[PDB]
Amino acid sequence: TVIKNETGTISISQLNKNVWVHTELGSFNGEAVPSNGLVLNTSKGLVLVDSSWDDKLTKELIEMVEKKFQKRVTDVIITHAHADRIGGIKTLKERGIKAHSTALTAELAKKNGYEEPLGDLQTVTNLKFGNMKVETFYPGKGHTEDNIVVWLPQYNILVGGCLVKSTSAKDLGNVADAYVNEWSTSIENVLKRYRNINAVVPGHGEVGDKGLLLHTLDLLK
Ligand SMILES: [K+]
Ligand SMILES: [Zn+2]
Ligand SMILES: [Zn+2]
Repeated sequence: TVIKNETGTISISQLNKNVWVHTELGSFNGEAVPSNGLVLNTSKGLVLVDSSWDDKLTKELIEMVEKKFQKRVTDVIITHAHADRIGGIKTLKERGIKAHSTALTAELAKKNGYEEPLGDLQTVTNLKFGNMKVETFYPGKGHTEDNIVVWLPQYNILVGGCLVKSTSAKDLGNVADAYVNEWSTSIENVLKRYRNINAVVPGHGEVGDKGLLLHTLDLLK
């Protein structure tokens, strides 16, 4: 089950009853770089994992899901301070959408001249929205200093974010902000904490499984 905006620009694919992936194309010189997050359909509103590349996409994304599920976006979890995750933080703040992050992610956002998310997430934080349970986990440095994962214990679904490379990624990508000697250890910390995983969402590329974590480990060798 897959739904595109008017344009190609934005797509949502259904994973299960109350969980979808959101994907948006960012436009870079000779063109399209897609980015993924999650949409959680809860009894108390829509909760997103991550925003998008910029404000224009972020608005359009909110407006699509609010229309479709007939409820407001109330909360977003920002999983690190690069533009594909936090690009639409301005839109979030101005609409009264709570933007959750670790304090490190918030510090880095401010350092890079983005508006500040909440800095409310700890190394392990458990949230509940309606009946929907969500855990955030800081496994250590990898793709960036601050990168976190998100876990839906009710579905054993892991949002890997940009810590986790898709099967189509044949290299680590941009590592300016990365910690390639700790990234393996951070991935291992994810595998140790979540020992039975039903689906893994990478920050870019196709949805997979535990094999994506092993793919990323191979990529680090
Ligand atoms: K339950
Ligand atoms: Zn990133
Ligand atoms: Zn990314």
